[PDB]
Amino acid sequence: RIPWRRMPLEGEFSACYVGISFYREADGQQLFTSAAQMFDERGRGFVLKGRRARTESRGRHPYMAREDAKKIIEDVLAAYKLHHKTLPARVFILKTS
Amino acid sequence: FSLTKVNWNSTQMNQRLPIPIRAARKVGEVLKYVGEGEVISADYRKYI
Amino acid sequence: TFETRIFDEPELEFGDHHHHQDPRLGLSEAGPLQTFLGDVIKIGVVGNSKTIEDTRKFIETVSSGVEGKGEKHPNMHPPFPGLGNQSPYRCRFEIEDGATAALTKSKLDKIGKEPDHYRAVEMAVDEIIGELQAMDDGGSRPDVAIIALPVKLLERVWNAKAPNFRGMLKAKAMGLSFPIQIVWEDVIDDKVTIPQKVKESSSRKIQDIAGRTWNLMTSLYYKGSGRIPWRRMPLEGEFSACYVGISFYREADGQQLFTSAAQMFDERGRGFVLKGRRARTESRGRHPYMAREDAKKIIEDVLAAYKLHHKTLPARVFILKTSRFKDEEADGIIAALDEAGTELRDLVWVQESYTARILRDGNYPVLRGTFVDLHGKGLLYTSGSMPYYGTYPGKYDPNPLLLCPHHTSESTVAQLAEEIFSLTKVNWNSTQMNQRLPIPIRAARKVGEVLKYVGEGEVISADYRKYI
Amino acid sequence: DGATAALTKSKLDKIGKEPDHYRAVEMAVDEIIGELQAMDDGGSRPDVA
Amino acid sequence: KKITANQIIGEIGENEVRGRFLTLGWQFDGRSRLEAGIDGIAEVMNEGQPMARMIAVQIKSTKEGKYTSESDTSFTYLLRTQDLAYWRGSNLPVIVVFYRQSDHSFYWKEVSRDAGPGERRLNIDKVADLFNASTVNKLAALTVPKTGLGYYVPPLGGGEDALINMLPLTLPNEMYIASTTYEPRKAIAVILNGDGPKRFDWVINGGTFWSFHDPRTSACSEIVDIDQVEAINTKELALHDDIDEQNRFSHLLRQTLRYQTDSDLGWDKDHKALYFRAIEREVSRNFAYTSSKKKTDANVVSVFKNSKDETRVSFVRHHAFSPRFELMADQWYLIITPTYYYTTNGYAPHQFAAPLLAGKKRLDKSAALRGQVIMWHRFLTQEAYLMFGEPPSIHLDVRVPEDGWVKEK
Amino acid sequence: ANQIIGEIGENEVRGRFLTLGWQFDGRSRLEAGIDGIAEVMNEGQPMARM
Amino acid sequence: KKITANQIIGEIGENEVRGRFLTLGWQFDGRSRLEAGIDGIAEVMNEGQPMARM
Amino acid sequence: EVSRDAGPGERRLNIDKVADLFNASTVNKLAALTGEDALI
DNA sequence: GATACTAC
DNA sequence: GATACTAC
Ligand SMILES: [Mg+2]
Ligand SMILES: [Mg+2]
Ligand SMILES: [Mg+2]
Repeated sequence: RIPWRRMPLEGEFSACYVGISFYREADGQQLFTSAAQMFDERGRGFVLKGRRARTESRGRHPYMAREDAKKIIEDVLAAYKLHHKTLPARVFILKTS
Repeated sequence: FSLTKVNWNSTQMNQRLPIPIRAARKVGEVLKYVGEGEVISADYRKYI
Repeated sequence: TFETRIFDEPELEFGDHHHHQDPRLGLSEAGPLQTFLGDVIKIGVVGNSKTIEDTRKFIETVSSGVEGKGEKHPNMHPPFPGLGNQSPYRCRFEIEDGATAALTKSKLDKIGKEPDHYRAVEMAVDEIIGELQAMDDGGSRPDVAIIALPVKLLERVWNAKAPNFRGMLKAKAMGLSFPIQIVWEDVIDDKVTIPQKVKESSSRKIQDIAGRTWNLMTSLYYKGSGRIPWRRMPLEGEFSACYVGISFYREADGQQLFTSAAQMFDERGRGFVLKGRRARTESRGRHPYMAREDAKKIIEDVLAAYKLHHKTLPARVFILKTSRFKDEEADGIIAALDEAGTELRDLVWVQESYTARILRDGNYPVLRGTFVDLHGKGLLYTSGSMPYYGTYPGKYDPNPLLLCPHHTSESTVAQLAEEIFSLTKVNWNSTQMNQRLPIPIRAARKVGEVLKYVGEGEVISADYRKYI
Repeated sequence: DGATAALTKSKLDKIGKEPDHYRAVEMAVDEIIGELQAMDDGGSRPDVA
Repeated sequence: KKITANQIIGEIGENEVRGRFLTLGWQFDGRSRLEAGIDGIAEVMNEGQPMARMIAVQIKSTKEGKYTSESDTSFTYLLRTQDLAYWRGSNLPVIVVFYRQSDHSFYWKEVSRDAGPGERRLNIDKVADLFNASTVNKLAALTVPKTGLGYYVPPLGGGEDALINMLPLTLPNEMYIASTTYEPRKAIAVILNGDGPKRFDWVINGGTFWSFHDPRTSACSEIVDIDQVEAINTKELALHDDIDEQNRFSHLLRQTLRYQTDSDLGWDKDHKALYFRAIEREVSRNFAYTSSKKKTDANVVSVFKNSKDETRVSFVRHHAFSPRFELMADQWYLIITPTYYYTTNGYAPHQFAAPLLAGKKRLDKSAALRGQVIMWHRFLTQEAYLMFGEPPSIHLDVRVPEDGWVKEK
Repeated sequence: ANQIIGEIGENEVRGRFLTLGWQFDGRSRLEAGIDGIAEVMNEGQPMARM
Repeated sequence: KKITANQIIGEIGENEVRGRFLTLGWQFDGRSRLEAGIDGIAEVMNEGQPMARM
Repeated sequence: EVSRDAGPGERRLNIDKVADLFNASTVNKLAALTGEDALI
């Protein structure tokens, strides 16, 4: 169980949060991307997860592509409908690069 | 600014970065030492 | 045997999240749910030159507060706390001078000397509508008007010495900026009596002075302010829903049957939304059953009205009807819901003409809120021996009602029965607890009596204050 | 109270008309496994399902 | 060194009163050695849930002592003037409990302190009080104030079995479906003009007798060829999917019940009821149940004269009921709707009958309805095919607090 | 070991009540909510005020 | 109904003795009314462990 | 003292010393109810 | 007019 | 030198 959570305001729209970072290889010089997803429960709770797959490599620039950016959004939107039975009204994306 | 004190690793009040990017960095910290074809868990208790 | 359940009396949400089961005590203890930003509600009076001072004397009489005539049953007869300082509405009602109009005795005789029954009511409603419209386009605009009627009028419009007076006046007053309220002479002056059409050698009776004022002031506050007084308390984490009520009515020229519907849902903040539609839905014969295309259009309109406010589609749709769900009208709803991907659905028929009953050995009937599963159907007692008023209010035996779900509804009959039971004390017209019908059915029936006299090519509003 | 999953009647109607035997069992176990996985990754984990 | 039995009797009485309080819940609490007046304080529970409402109780007991003016009902007792005042300036209400070991008897009575001095003479009765599970709502009614703005008390006491209006019907083994001898309305006229016994065990829908009886004699085989007899299991039509067979079986059952009265239970049309008939002008009595509780006189037919003179007849009242013949999941049922009927000269349908019916329906609370349904069940359960059952019983969860409401329903 | 400190606290509260003298009384094992009922003696001649 | 100080001091002494027994990790319990000039019974207890020595 | 006379309840009791000591001092009261600037 | 508990 | 049972 979770100890605390951020208090929602009154009158806001339903929203889901995504966060994207980048990280180098173990010993070599490549760059993969990482993501995390977050939203609010139906009752009194919070949901904070990662993913279930690796996002492979595309070079040595800290930048995503047009194919790796769609799949994260599809997973984030598919995770919300499994819990709230409907799509969210707002998507919030944070990135460093 | 609201999404700063939702770090369950620490009980401090002087956090600088928001929670989603901190979680992404914490996931990518350990996702780089997993071999090819191995298992990945989506539970956050295995990354924090 | 049979499986039986007894539900508790549901709670209502009024004031600062305060909860209770009696609207009177809840309003007197925590105030309305949505408070008025202003301070003064202005009232205008239209009628005879004798009833206006009666209305004013009533207002300054009930401002200080009246007492109830209950000694053995004090929960049934609570006192009125007044309209100032200790007010249950946190507002003051004022009759602004220059917002009142009087009807001359010269033209109140020409109404009484018309052999035909139609043109007399027509000229009466035309005179009242003309006075109100002249009041509308000026600097003396009120928030709610009172049409307190004299006695000599109430021998032609009602006693007929034959159309309806309320359903025509409420249809001709749809284009105004404020709602109206009709009061008879006995309510404002407790020294006169009115006969009752046939068997005129008698006099009609009304409640005491403290029971009238609660309903009258609650209705006046809701009509004048625009903010709802209370709503049902939502539970813990549950799927979002949108309630639709469907009923039928008869046109007052022939035998054709028409259909009416009402929508309601919750807000993102703290507030109920209850409304109708800006359209009629034709006749299509004499049957008390709707077609497929109109049902699909109704479902689409409800979904669009929800999505305009919430920016998302709902999770479930709950539909109530006073008729059996035929196999043709249960497919348009399915198609319109599957065009938008709404998953959870429910369809329930409420039947009032059922014969089976439960009998006890005592001198008092069963409790209010008794449920018995009669092999896939539900027998609900929405009236009974309420153990809060201290007795069973009424005579003879209470009348139960049957709930019959459709075969494509994904819910057990007990949950649907509890949800129906929770939707009874939402009527803002009265503050009584012994209510039998759900709010969507009442709202669908109340629209039809005003839609009966609207006509063709006129303005139809979705505001509920024009119908309550 | 929060560790309870209900399959909608639409899903059971969808898996009542697939004439491939293996395929229908595959969608059934996929639906149940997806619900159980969503239960697992949340904060309402049970001890036995 | 030596202890008398009187303190022993008092301690036993206090312990048994505490146990009687505890066996209904209510969390009875003892007292210290410094007691003066009040002997205990009792809370109120509802299925384990405390409610923080408390009552003060004083306990009195006796062994082998006969009370003053001991009889069935009188049971008088005298109080003390100096102790009463201690119960006068008190917040909680004070009750008095009497216990006797000889008959294991408990009684209770609340001391009144409304506006004047105490009566000092208790006149308790045995029909009321008696400190059993009953009269537990009237004991708990002395917690709320007289003003009572809100603050209600939940219905203490758990469970009471009630019954339903429905009657199971056990169908016979066979019917007597026959050949095509259809007649729209003359089928009743041929038996009407015939000199044989009159029966109404049939209906013409698609050319079939539709009879429960053998079509061999008793003026039944004059319309249909006698060689055509059919009967297999009654598992083809009474338990069959479509609704035309169902609502023709309903009419067949209605006709079968209409024939099997033989008390001239005349069939009306405006209300679909069998409205009795008195053979002779006075009150016609009916079935007595005799279930070792009461004789239970019925007094069905009532005769009422004019307001001033007893010669001319004003009206004669009879009982009646309406059937419905409903069904779910096999096992066809009967529903009984009781109703009154009014005649003028015995055999007269009357024409101002509606105000009398409305005025009598204004009276006759639910106990009359239960008694009438019990009467109508026991009346016709005393040739064949009347295999009626018992009204099904359902166990409710909450008992209606009838104890706290005095009388005059 | 929290039962012993609860019992000690209840006994000390009863002693503090009895020092000035108000006829405090405890409750039974299954008590839930109210821990005790106290009277007002008012320097002898106790009055039923709990 | 004027009570004396004697019952007050008796109850005070009994309560204080019970409290002193309680603070030492013992178990003291008073008796009823039919007691024969014999007050309650004490039980020797270790650190959260009864020994049934009365 | 828990306020048993208002409408909606109020938590967060503020217990101050001296004035709320349970001793002989308070017994009849217990029995009474029966902008700045910066640069870039 | 019967048997018990505190202390002065 | 006062308070609790009950029987008289
Ligand atoms: Mg850590
Ligand atoms: Mg109204
Ligand atoms: Mg006693």
